[PDB]
Amino acid sequence: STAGKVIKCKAAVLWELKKPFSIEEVEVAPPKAHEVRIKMVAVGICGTDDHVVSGTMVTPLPVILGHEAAGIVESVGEGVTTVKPGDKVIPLAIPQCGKCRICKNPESNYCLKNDVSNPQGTLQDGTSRFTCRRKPIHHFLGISTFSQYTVVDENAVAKIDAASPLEKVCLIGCGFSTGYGSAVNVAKVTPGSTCAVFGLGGVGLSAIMGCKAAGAARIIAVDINKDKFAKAKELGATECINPQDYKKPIQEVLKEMTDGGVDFSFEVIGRLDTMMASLLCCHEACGTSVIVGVPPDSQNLSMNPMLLLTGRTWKGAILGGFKSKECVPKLVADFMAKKFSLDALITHVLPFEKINEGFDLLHSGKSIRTILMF
Amino acid sequence: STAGKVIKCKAAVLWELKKPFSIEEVEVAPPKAHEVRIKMVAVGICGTDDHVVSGTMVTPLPVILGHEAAGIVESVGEGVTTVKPGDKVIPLAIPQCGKCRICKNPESNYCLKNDVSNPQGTLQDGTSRFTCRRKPIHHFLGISTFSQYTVVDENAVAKIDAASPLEKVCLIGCGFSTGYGSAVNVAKVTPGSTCAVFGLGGVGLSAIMGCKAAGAARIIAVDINKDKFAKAKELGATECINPQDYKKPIQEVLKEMTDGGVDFSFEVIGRLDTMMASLLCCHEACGTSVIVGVPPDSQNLSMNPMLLLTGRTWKGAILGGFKSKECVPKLVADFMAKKFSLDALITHVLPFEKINEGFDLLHSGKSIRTILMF
Ligand SMILES: NC(=O)c1ccc[n+]([C@@H]2O[C@H](COP(=O)([O-])OP(=O)(O)OC[C@H]3O[C@@H](n4cnc5c(N)ncnc54)[C@H](O)[C@@H]3O)[C@@H](O)[C@H]2O)c1
Ligand SMILES: NC(=O)c1ccc[n+]([C@@H]2O[C@H](COP(=O)([O-])OP(=O)(O)OC[C@H]3O[C@@H](n4cnc5c(N)ncnc54)[C@H](O)[C@@H]3O)[C@@H](O)[C@H]2O)c1
Ligand SMILES: [Zn+2]
Ligand SMILES: [Zn+2]
Ligand SMILES: [Zn+2]
Ligand SMILES: [Zn+2]
Repeated sequence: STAGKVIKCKAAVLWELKKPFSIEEVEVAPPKAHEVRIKMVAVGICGTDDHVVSGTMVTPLPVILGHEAAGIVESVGEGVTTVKPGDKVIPLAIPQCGKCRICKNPESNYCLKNDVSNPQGTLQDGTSRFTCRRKPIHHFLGISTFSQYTVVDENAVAKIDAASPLEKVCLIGCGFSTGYGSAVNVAKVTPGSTCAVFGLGGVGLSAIMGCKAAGAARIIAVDINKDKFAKAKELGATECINPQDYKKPIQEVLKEMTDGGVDFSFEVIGRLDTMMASLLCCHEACGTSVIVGVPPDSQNLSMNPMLLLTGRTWKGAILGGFKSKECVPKLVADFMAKKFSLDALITHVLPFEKINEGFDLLHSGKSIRTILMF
Repeated sequence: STAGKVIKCKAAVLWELKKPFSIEEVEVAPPKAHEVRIKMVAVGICGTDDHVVSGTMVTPLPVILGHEAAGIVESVGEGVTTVKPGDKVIPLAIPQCGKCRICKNPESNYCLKNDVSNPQGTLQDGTSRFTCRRKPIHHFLGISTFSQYTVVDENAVAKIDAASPLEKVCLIGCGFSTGYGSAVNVAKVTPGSTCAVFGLGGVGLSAIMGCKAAGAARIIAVDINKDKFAKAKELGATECINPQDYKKPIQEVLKEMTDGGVDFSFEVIGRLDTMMASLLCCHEACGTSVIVGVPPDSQNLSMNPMLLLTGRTWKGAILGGFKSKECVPKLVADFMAKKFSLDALITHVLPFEKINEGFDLLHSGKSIRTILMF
């Protein structure tokens, strides 16, 4: 008898920047018209959540983060039609209202209802459903999945296969889809081409997978943490190199081993230097570089337009260019059909309450993707 | 009678920066192995030529500029097979050696024998054929066409139709091709799309032509010089706007008149502010911005990677992505077949000796393209 009533559960709240998550008792208000309340089951730790912690990604505080999750619908608000109580769903970091210029554009996914452009830390109606210590807590990416119970908007949640292993498919909510899509959709890696992926975390590795599926001949993985090279090779990388083992700049290294540069480069870290390096390593006359990593807020790049005049294409994308609510269930369907494996990405599992340990694991470089089970 | 002997003629020499061309007598050495000596007939004044004069584009001085021309082959050096004495030809500012990684890549045109990346001011063998005041004069883009006679490398000259009107087709050597190609090949303007073209010079207007040819629904021409608007509209622009007539940034203006941005934006001026505004005016989620205009040397752009993260493609090209030796004769064939008209581009004609007047016309904005006849 929770429907229509305020739920009292636990969530990881971030009260201040650069501090540990505080597991506290919060209050989830029941879903409003066209909103959905979800009981979380599993949530992965993505670099993006870390960025907000470090103040790298600006978003209102206090807030409950988390965005790469999967759970069960507890209760539906007035007017919901796409999902109902008991449904296995994956909340979406980028929604699909289906009524905006972009949603109606078959080749784009950055819906206007997104809370990325101008982070408000609220649901689409401009209000919050969270309270903790008699104070309203903000939402994150409209979904806030670092909670046992979360109220999202109907267009920011996809109904998925009822037989879906929620502890694995949560990764399709952000990580896997982003990396894989970046290579398939965005870059459109062509068969026999040479690729370079900077960053071997969950998203980067997925990107190598995408490059492999796309039929790339050479897939060079780049990372300062050599302990990630094993997984890289496993997932499709033909060779892994470390920037620190070289005297010359990494881009000059990549150009040397590839006759002037790769056909496609990806930056899946979130740093300006590596974004410049990635762009610089693709051939000046035919290269395509894709920015996947999210850089620190307000830091700007300094670039010479001649880098593009010669013949390069520089582009970016969120969620790998997949229209969220529409493609997510399709990707889940593909997973259940043995199209791809997510096991390699998952290295650690921990109960939600040990959330801070998951972030420690990320900072140490021992983990790729850690799943928090509620 | 001139074959194998040094020819003495007149050329427009630039001895110093920010100074007038000095019409002096020069010595053109006969063509060496795989070289072609051409008697010029007509040459157009392109903004790139002006850039070198102002020191905005760095290249070795003293130098003989000119790169958008047409003439007749006077003689060929040992081993030439592609052209011969008496043939109408167009020298190529970007050669097509046909033996480099890029010449072999059917989708790229920036051949390695180009003298843009690391300007030497010499022919491909690293030497020069020009002497003036008993001093070695440098070449420009390997063709140096502001001279009655010039020696170029075989791979930097294309044989064209014998009936080709040289006083018009010279624009196909740089101006027209660059603008048209940017719209067709590079950007790949789609039918029913909305474009924005910054810069209504000969190159920008050709871009507009390309957009109309590609099937764009809306074509917004931007320029500070309103006297260009008539030609812009004549060539295909649906509307013309001047940045100076508004209070807010031109990109904010364009985004407002196009529901958030254009599908394709083109910068054909050569300034950092317009390159940033052009990128900004295309839709954040589906926009494609092409850099056509060459910015001042060493000046760097300051840009937030987030502008691409949302879903924008940024790219650039030289010669509109056309493989020079290959495509040039094809475009000439297209012209002879009435596929397109060049007349509109040509606003003034002057004899070679009055070269400085041409640059005066440019600086005043009364001219689009001025053709110097030898
Ligand atoms: N475009 C998107 O929609 C989208 C989606 C999800 C995540 N992201 C972003 O993608 C980026 C990567 O995410 P992640 O989840 O894979 O996180 P992650 O922290 O686990 O991976 C970072 C990886 O980069 C490596 N690395 C760090 N500095 C390096 C350097 N200087 N040179 C080479 N390698 C270095 C680290 O060792 C680690 O392997 C982050 O910025 C995240 O915010 C973007
Ligand atoms: N990529 C290439 O291969 C290639 C080839 C040829 C030329 N170009 C470059 O393209 C650019 C255009 O060449 P062009 O021959 O057509 O030059 P142009 O001087 O004839 O025209 C420049 C145009 O831009 C307009 N303009 C100048 N400042 C402006 C501003 N602040 N806002 C709006 N409009 C402004 C001028 O009024 C003029 O109409 C130059 O940089 C030239 O070097 C590039
Ligand atoms: Zn939408
Ligand atoms: Zn994420
Ligand atoms: Zn030019
Ligand atoms: Zn070549």
